[PDB]
Amino acid sequence: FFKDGFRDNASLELVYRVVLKSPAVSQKLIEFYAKSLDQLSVESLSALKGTTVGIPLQPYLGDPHRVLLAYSLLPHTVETEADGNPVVETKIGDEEQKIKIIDSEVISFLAKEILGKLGLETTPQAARQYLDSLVEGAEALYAKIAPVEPSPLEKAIAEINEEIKSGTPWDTLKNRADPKELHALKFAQLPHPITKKVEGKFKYF
Amino acid sequence: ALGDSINPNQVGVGDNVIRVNGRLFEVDKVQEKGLKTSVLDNGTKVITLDNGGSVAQLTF
Amino acid sequence: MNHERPWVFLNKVTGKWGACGWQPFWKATSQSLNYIPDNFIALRTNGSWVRNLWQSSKVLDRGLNASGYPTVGTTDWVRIPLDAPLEA
Amino acid sequence: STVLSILGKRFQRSALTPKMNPFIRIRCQGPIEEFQRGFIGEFHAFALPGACMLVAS
Amino acid sequence: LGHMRVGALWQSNANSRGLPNLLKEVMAAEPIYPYTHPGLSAKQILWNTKFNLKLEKDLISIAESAVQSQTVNKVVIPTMLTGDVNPKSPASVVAKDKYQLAKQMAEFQYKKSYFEKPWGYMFAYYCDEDRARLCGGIGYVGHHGGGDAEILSYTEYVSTVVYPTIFYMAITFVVSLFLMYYYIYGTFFSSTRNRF
Amino acid sequence: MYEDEPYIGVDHLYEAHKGSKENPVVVEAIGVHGNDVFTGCLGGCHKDAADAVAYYTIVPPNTLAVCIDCGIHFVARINEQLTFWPDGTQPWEKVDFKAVEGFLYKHYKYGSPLMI
Amino acid sequence: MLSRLLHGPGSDKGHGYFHPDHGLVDSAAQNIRGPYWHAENMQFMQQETAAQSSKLPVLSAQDGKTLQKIQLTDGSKVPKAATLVKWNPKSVHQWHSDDILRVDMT
Amino acid sequence: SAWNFQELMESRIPDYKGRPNRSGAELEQVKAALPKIEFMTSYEFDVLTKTRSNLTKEYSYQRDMRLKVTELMLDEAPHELEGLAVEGDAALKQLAELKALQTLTEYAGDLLEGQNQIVQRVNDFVDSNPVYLLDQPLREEARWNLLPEMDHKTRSLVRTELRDWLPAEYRQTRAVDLQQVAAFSPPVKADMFRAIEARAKDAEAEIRSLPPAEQAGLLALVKDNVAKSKAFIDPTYDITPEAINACNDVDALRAMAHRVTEYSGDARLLAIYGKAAQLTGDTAAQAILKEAKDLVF
Amino acid sequence: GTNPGDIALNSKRFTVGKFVAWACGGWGLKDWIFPSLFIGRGDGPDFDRIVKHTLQSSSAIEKVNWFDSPFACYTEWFVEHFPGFFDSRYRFEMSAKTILANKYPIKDFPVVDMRSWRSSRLFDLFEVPHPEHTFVFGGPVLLNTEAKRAERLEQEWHGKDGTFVDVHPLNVATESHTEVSVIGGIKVYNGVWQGGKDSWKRDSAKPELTAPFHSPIWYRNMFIVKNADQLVEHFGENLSDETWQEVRKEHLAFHERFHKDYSFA
Ligand SMILES: CCCCCCCC/C=C\CCCCCCCC(=O)OC[C@H](O)COP(=O)(O)OC[C@H](N)C(=O)O
Ligand SMILES: [Zn+2]
Repeated sequence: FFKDGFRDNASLELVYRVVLKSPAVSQKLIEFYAKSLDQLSVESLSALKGTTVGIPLQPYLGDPHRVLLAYSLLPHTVETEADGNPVVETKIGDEEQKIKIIDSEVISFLAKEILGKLGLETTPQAARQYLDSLVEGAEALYAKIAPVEPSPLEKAIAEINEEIKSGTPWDTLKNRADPKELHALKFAQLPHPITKKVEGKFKYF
Repeated sequence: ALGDSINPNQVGVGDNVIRVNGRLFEVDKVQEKGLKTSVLDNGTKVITLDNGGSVAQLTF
Repeated sequence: MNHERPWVFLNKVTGKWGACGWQPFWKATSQSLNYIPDNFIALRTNGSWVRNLWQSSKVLDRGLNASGYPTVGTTDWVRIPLDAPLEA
Repeated sequence: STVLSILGKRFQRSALTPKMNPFIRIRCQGPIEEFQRGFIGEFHAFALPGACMLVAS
Repeated sequence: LGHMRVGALWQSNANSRGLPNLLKEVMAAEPIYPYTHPGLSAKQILWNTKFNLKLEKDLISIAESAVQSQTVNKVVIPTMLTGDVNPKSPASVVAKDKYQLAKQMAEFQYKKSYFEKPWGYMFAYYCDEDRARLCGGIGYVGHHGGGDAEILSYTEYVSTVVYPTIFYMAITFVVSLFLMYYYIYGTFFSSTRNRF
Repeated sequence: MYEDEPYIGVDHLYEAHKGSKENPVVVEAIGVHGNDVFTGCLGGCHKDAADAVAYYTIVPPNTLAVCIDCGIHFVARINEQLTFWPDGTQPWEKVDFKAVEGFLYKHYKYGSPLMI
Repeated sequence: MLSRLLHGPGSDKGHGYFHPDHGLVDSAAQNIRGPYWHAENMQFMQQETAAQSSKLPVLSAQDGKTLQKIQLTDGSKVPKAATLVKWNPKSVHQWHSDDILRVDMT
Repeated sequence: SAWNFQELMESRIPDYKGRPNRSGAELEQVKAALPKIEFMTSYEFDVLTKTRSNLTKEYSYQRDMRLKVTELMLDEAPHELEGLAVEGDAALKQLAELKALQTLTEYAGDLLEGQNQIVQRVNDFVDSNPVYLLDQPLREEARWNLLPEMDHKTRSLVRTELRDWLPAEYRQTRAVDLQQVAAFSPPVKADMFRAIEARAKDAEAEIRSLPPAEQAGLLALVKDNVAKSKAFIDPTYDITPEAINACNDVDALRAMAHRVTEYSGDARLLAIYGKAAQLTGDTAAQAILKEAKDLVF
Repeated sequence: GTNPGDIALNSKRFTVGKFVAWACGGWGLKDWIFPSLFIGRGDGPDFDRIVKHTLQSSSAIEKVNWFDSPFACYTEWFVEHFPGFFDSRYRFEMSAKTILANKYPIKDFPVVDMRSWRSSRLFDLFEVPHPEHTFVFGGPVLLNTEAKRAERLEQEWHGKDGTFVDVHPLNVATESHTEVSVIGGIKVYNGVWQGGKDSWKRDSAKPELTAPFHSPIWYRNMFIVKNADQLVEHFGENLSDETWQEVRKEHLAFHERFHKDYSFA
């Protein structure tokens, strides 16, 4: 909408909201649902004929980004299961991940329509290019973030580190006597806490 | 403090204790003063004068 | 067991100080798993004497007039209790 | 700065999403099946000790 | 009978020790409201609590009246697979465009300054405190480990420690075989010497 | 055979895994109220966590715990198995909250015997 | 078969354990939902209630309506006026019906 | 047959089958039987069902208990704060009163936790003995099956019946989200704002009937409370059509569109995006906006 | 450690206890004649070490609330046996305070105690001596019981088809939901009341009753469990790995003056 090729997730979401309600996509999804619905679900929906029913699609079909990602991953197929669903193998994290694209025909239809609305080519490579353009340019936006104020923990750490530069008492105290002399004086001058009398020195028994 | 086989010395300060600038302060309440006199319905007269001291004296 | 709480010896002639106290000991053997030793130097206390000694160190080392405290025997040493922080 | 790299941030060693290993259900398991799952099915550790048992018998 | 307990309220025993209250352990004998309600005295806190409580009552009443007396124009029934208790969450936790990336970066910076470094330092203290608890002859602290330990991955260890060790063992095996045969028999391939 | 099975859809790239700070792994044991719960992993919820044998855990009930081996948040919690005294006097038809109210009040205030 | 000898699934590892044809039956199912392996050749009988036993020490713990809903029979000879209700397998609720005749095993 | 090593119940292995195989005639019969369906994006469902105000997803009775306990605690605060004596200046007295208040609130927080635990225990009992709280035919379907293993209809019926067996003050139903109901009903937000202003005025009068310093402190508190209450009910209440028309910055309009999209995604998006398209000359965007206002909104 | 009990009655040279120990075990003439070798320093608090560790501390010793906590009775043990105790404790308390002063509505506090350690053997999780009766109410519960089972392998073991394990009929019905709401004239069906596992969020936190409704404050104590044989921690969303490595470096750099003057021999 801002003359940037709909390079915004909010714009893409509004575009998809428009798409799903158009007659052609509505007809395609009606066929898909009617051929793959529980009997109980049919009985339930038929009972709401008077009112309007809004059925949110499952996330893998109702999320434009997921639809485009699956469509653009389809070219990387490595096999096909016993139910026709393609199995793709790609490199996402640190290991080769295999993903089974369920309902790839519906995914491809929705992706082609999304790409048609955005004024881009309806080919899986175009979907990858668009998704990579969505997320590109983030460094400039990072650079303009103003830093937050230091936390109370940060302030305490800074204060303590500045303080210990001066030195702790164990390093800055001068007129401190040797502990051995103090203990000897204690024994030789103060009453023992057992015999209740002044002992000359340290006695084991 | 409270528990089974827990050290009874493992108890903090009371609820009416505060720490301001490192020093510890105890918070308490007040009490009523003055000379009070009553008479029981059987005839006995009771006279009390509380000064707030620890040591008390009772006389018949 | 009950002995004196830790004190501070101070030498008036040389102005030389140092903490001191009674530290019990016993023949070493197996310890106990379910027991953290209590305060055996300053019994029945929350161990504030370390804080009081830390706060009083600056005053003692700077120089203190020890005429207001009892002497130890007939020597030039005086005992300063650590029941409360020292400010002078 | 590609989409996958972003989607790959939660699948690197540092921030890998945890995943718990699953169980299964066996409708009926007698001792024989237990063997088939306990000793057989580990035929890199059970190979030669089992061979020694069989040779002795 | 001794001292029979009265009632069955919770007591800290071997089977149960309860959930510690770290806030009270840390903020012992120190108020919390100077941090949660900075600048307010007790009377101001109570007055504010009363005002906000009445306001919340009014808002709750308005909201309940609204939700309970509104006409239904549409019915929203999410799609789920059969046998599934709840529908999958439609919210994703991964940033998709660059603006979301900048938003999450600012949030991460704040959280790092104010929620993660505190966790790190608390955990470091906990580890050192466990060491201190087990120290002093009570447990086996200092018997192994430390910061000087040489930790190697599986590949590094097997490549640089295991294989050379087995190589040395094999060479020792062959050399000892030959030397022992010579020592006992006095020859290398002829059994006893001066006999055959 | 399991380690080379494929993911089902691209949801795992977007959703919040099972064991997040907002979607924890909630588990339920039986016992006495307030008693610590015994729970555990089978190992290897993470690449860097051990997997040779099951690893057990003792955790307070009804609290959010985090395993910092794997990074998983869990909610072990206790449900007490309070049931009618089985001596043949159990009720054969729907029962109401009054008698149950009395029994539950007595159990909370004083406790009840164990079926051992 | 070793597996079947040692009480396992047998040749087919996806197979069940119970073989009611030779006496290996399911006691739990029998106690809870009755012996549904005799369902083809047995039928419930449908039409003296149990209220007469409402005052006994152990049955007094039940409500009056509960005992009224239960209908009894001598348990020896077929009541000639009682209809027959087909026993439906895969139905866990027919063993608990109050419309079928029962016998006072107290 | 002479042995029997059975268990209480054999484990159950699911049978998967697959999606139904509906023929052309069946397909047409199904399609002719459906209502006027509007397929919704996952974003729409997310914003409808997002957690906004009820952060902890607490039921109704828990919120009621918390408010009741707050009332009881406030009714007892002056007695606990009365007559406190401590050696020190005014600040020390203030800190002593703060500590007394904290002790009072910590005391009241434990009673609330105990009551929450007791009600949770009652509900735990309800789950532990389901067959003793149900009628036929749901009793056997609760006896033989666990919650994940039930049919959807039987599951719903069983759960509703078990919930309704309890007294009204123990039933576990989520509390209303004030922000949610305000975001999806323009009149409700207006009513909430009117209530906030009425309470602010009444509190201002009450304050003005009080001595001077308390007046200033409490008036500052009232201003803060009104501001934050408004930001709580509707964070985007300042994005008015007047403000949109007054905004000629592309970045500012994008920020407004993001903030509205986070909140509710309503026709204010049409306004913001229309004004952005005009300032940038996006005819494709204008066509899409026409389609949206025809269908989406 | 050890509690000596009555020091007075055990200091006497000749005692019934010493003679019994001589007869049966624990004492002998080697102690009467050579106490300096077989008694020596003995076992007890080290006053000199406590003083050194106290005077090495920074002003953190003044600003810590330790002396009012229930663990204040262990001050000497931790001052002696935990070098740099007061600075670490001050950092711990300031971390808690800064979490408390956050802008988030829920303040999570990490809790670590004797129960925070996992083990592969069950007898290591009990207090010693072990209770008379253990695992009365059943054994452990594995978190893995809440993960999806290996459906493919499970079907394959039984010789079932399992072709369409990933293809399920869609379900869109009002009969499948018990949680119904009305949101601006829209009747939303979403979710089923499950029971005790739907109320984990509220039962885990405790509110601040004085906090207003528009600025809630909740306190949550997050328990932490670790193996202690892993050497690598993965906190998840609570602490990123890079931040944790930074904290490790800073902690090892600051707590070095307290550790450098001692040898481990
Ligand atoms: C693989 C796992 C470990 C294997 C064990 C290796 C360990 C080393 C230990 C032992 C080595 C292997 C153990 C197995 C032992 C093999 C020895 C053995 O049966 O002879 C067979 C016997 O001579 C053959 O006699 P046969 O009957 O043909 O003729 C006779 C007569 N004329 C007759 O009328 O027929
Ligand atoms: Zn794990």
